[PDB]
Amino acid sequence: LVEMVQALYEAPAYHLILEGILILWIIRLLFSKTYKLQERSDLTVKEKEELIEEWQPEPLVPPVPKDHPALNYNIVSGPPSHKTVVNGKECINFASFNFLGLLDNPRVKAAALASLKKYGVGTCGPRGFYGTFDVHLDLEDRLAKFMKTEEAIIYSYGFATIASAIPAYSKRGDIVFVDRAACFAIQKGLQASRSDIKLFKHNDMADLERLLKEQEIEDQKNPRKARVTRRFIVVEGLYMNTGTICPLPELVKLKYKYKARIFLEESLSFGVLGEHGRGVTEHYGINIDDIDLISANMENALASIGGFCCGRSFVIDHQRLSGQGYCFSASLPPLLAAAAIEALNIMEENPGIFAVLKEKCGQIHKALQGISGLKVVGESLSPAFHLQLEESTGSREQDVRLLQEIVDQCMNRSIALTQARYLEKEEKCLPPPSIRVVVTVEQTEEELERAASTIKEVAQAVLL
Amino acid sequence: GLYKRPFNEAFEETPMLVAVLTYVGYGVLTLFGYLRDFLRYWRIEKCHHATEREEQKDFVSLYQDFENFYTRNLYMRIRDNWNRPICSVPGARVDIMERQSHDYNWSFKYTGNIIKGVINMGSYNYLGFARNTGSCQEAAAKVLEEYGAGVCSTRQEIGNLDKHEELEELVARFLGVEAAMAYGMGFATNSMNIPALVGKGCLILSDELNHASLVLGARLSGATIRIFKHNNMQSLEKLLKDAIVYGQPRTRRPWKKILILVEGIYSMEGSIVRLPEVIALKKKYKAYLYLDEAHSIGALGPTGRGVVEYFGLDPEDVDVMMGTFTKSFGASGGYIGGKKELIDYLRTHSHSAVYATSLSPPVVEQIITSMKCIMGQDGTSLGKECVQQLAENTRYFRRRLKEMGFIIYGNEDSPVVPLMLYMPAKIGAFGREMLKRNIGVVVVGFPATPIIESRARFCLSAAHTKEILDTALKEIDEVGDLLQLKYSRHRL
Amino acid sequence: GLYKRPFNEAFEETPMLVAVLTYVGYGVLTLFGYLRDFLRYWRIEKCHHATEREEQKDFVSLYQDFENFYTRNLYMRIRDNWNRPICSVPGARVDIMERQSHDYNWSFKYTGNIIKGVINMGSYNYLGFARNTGSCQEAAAKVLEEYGAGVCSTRQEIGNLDKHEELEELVARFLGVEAAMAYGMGFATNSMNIPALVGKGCLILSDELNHASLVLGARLSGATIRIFKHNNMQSLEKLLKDAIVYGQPRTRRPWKKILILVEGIYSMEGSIVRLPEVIALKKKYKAYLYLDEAHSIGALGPTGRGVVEYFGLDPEDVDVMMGTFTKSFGASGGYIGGKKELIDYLRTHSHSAVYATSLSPPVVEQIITSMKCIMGQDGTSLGKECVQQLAENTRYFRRRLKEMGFIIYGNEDSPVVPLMLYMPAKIGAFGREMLKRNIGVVVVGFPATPIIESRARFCLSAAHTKEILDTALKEIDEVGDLLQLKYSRHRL
Repeated sequence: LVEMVQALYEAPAYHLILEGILILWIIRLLFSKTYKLQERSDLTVKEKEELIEEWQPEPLVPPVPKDHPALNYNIVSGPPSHKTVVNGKECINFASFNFLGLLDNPRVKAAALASLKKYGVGTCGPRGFYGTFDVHLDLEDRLAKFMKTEEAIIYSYGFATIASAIPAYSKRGDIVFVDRAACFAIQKGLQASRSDIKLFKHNDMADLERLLKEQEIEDQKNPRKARVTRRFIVVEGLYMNTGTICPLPELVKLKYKYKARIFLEESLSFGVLGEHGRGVTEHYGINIDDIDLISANMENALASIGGFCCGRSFVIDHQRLSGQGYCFSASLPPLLAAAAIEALNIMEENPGIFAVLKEKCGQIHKALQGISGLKVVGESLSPAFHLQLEESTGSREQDVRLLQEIVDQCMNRSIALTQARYLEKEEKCLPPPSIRVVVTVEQTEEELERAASTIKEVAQAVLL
Repeated sequence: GLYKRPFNEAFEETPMLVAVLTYVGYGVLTLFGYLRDFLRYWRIEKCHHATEREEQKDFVSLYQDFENFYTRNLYMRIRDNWNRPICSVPGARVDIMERQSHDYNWSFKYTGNIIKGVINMGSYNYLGFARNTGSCQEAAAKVLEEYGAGVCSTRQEIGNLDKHEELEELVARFLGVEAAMAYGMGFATNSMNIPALVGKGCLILSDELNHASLVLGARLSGATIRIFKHNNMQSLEKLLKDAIVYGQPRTRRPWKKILILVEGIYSMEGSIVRLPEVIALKKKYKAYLYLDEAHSIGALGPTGRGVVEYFGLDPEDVDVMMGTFTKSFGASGGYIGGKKELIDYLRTHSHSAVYATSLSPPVVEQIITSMKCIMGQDGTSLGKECVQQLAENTRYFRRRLKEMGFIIYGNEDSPVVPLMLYMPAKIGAFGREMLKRNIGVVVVGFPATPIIESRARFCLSAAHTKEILDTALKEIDEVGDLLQLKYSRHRL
Repeated sequence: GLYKRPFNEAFEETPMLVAVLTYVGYGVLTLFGYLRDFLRYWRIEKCHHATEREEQKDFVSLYQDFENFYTRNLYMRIRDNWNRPICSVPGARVDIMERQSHDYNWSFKYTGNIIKGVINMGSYNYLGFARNTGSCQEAAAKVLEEYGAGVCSTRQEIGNLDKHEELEELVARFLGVEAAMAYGMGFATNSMNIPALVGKGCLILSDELNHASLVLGARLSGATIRIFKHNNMQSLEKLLKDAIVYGQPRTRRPWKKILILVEGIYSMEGSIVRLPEVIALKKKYKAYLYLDEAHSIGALGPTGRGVVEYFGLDPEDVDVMMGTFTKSFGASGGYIGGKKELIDYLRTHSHSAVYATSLSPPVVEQIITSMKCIMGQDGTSLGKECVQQLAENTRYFRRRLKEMGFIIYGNEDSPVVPLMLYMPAKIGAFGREMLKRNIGVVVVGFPATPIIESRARFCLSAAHTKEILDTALKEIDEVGDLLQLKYSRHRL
């Protein structure tokens, strides 16, 4: 070997460079695993034209079946409120999410009319370009003070609120643990972001613990990647699809033990739970600072269009520049904002309406128990719950038809009920068909018991 | 496709020296931003920002610092040209609440004084329907008194009203299509109806300058998205041919559907879509057409029916015609118009139809009154004077600015005038100088646009009188002399 | 697919030293061929060949010289092993006219003497029906007396006879299929019926060792041809999957049809097709089957019905069953069998049905009598003894040659025995030595085969008695000792 080294050293430089490049060439041939065939063919103009001519597209919309229950919309001849007229029949409203009866107060209408006189209807632009009014800032300050939180942000549409809040913080590569029974807005927000989604059983902290333990096991394998991966837990204060509350304290413990932030959705529970009606945090006594982001809409309780998100400035300031429903859309009309402000004033003046609503919900939930063919799904504290078929048929269409039969027969009996509506092909976890019962402080005890008796009679007559 | 009238548009190229100076400015800004980031990291200079709570110091950081680079170093310096509050109706003249900052726009303090009578060139009221006194205001007040504000349910649920049916039938009459549907948000219309029409296995051909709502709606659906050059019919035809011929990418199969997303008037560029060519191409290649008509439904057309009337075409040729009431009619909302079968399928299978709260009664009443006034149902001479005045104002303003030596984008008919600034500092300089002279404008910078073109958008209106336009033009001439914004070589 | 009986075959690899010596011999031959070509070009040695006429010296040369290289230098040296004339019935023993050459096989002169009683191992009579005295001969003589020899028209014209209909119905009964058609040449059957079934846009999957007739028929049609390895079900399955998945080559489209061309017994290799696997694959992938059954229609099967009876399968599973009467039945012709619709389409749209003269009456009578004897219509014990004797002879001969130290290809059941020589000179040496001992064999060299394997084919028969086989075996042993042809390592 030494003699070979000396002989190689005896060689000129160009000769050795040539030998080296030849050896590199040999390596390239040896590792040229691609077996090219040396061919090239292209299509002909007539071939392209005939290929274009063969193609025939599908219709834009599929042919419609005439049996669609959703093809028929109930028509309300007037404002949806207590003693409404549905399909020309005078009824009592048990279907509209108007918990505090703030839709038809004279004060709310007066404030809305004053703002309409001052400003008009439209805002004519986004918040960036001369679409910010003083009413918007006033309402944001009022919401922040009401929720005992640093900052709040307003969207002009309930769906877009959470559907734009979620993708702003969760990006591609992060992990989101979301409850199985989550509203469609949360699902669309999670789809808009490209993060990894891990569903867990409804209100089951055992499954959440198992998933978090699996995630920690995966973190132990590649710590470098685990140091740049964020974890979120998206839950609802009061679920719409089931009517059940969520266990906050266990979620807070799991957050602080596994380093995973919490996003709370509080559309149903914003103005109905707690002594002062600030959500489920007052119901459980949890500190507001433990929850990173709280999202609600101003439609169910405040009886006006819009939505909002509340939190610390550190998290809220990001949405003013990353929320798509905020940056690329017109701001909320001033009269709706004034109505929301007046509703907040009314809620702050007297907090006994929440107790009244709680007691009415207790009465109606206790009275409704005992139907032969129907079962109540939901908690006693929920203002809106469900009635479901105890024994169901093989297919869903017959269940829907039976529920609509019950609804129509009740509506002929001066009780206006509604049936829960879903997108069958789109929902991640499709809930069973059910009849939705909604409670309002306007409803009297006699009306509630009359509704319970009528529902019992109609259900036992129809299911039998 | 053929045009019954000449189709004039101009997009003049950037002078080379201007581009070089733009790059010089951006490089200086980037270097000083890196220096400021280095200073802030080592706590040499105290950071004026909010931080994570002490109990969550061991969590993974919520944001990535580098993503906020341009926000910390470029946006924050000229932050006072945006989010200007107003305390008056956004008419031809608006009142702006005055604010000042002492820490270089990191925080704003509100002074008591109020700027009054600022000429409004940033609001979207094309036909001047944003008024606090009128017939529409009285109708909205009556409907607010009767129905209240806001509905508390969904359309498929008890939340469907008679006002909504009246609005839908009136909109269908106004457009000329068989049927139409109305929603409570223009963004939501696209974002919630595009996923319904197409899905996995279909192709979406999207223009280069589509709105964020159209892009989000296309992303939410599982379809494949391909982008063609802005108003380039050659690129659209090439993409259509390749899509039909070569099939799906991995497993070569015929496409289930082909949908073309286009807009009537592109706001930032200022151009109008070549509708006859697009219609001819879609007829030849058997594609479907989605037409976003937010900026042209009231501005364009002899009677203000939109782009299809502007080109004198047949509304039955466009498969889906979407539109927004915010721009021209002065009230929030949106609509989709088309054939009856499409509208029924949308009423059954739309996200906003099932899960979202419907419109507000005062808003629908204001829309109804405004659109009746536009189509002349009231019988008053108004509704034609607005369109004629908008056309005259657009023509006069565009001609006067083009003969002053400025560079302007778009057609001669579009009521949106993008003036060109081309440099990062001139953005803030123009905004501040124009506000100092009582003109309100909108300025757009780098990350929104391409790097070399940064612009200022003027939105004309039918409520702008001739004296207002003359005052604005003389102030614009003075500022252009001050900042040397007359880059045009053709005429000056 | 599953086998009811074990499926044994063996193809032993060439010893490395034998391959090296084969290449040495071929190189020597090539060098001396180049030398001889150089000598002939310069007229140093007078060329013993025919040349173009003097009036056409300025025409372009008819042939290319290089294409005749192996003909001038290798084939001509050992040319006397082929084209040996016979002056007797090709039975178990044949008479061969003797010829000699004085200019190294460039010309042959005929001596008066006749070699008599040469053991025949080159003719194709598997069941020993090639006789000049018998019942078939008398039937053929009667039909020759009545109908004459040869018909002077076409089937679609006045040239269709009753004998042809009788033959077709009898063949359909013999095979078990619904209907059948008969043609006057085995080569013409393929060459004129494959173009009818498939055309442009269809795929043909052809085995590696198909006959020239099948290849020519596939080339005449415009279909695409892809070749899979001989009896390699993995390769066939891979080709089928790729064809179904990836479609047509240039414009990816589904194939109109897929046809698989296979043979019953491959003559030169000596193997039998794996019919159960092919049937299973075609059922799984929805392909059509063309089965050339020339060498197995009489040799294989308990009752001599072919490969489908040998494997105990269902004849209705094979789409097209072609066959030839030359090998087993002792008369020229061919047939195609299948369903009635296929036979009607062939009767209407076949090249030989429209443009070619039909069979001869004595030939069809001989075929009818032979096939009736095989199926036992005459009632005589003959027709089963022939099959049993053929099976016993095949088993005995193959076992005896394998235990002598030779290398043999193919199944243990095929009546075709390829002995392996492996060297170019041993081809001619074996031919001449075996003729010197009164055995007639067939030898195959390089361009027909792969380069390293050159072989000698033995065709066994039911007319070969035990003493004939023993004599042939002892002579083969002596010659194998003389030429060192016992290359087998496993047993010797």
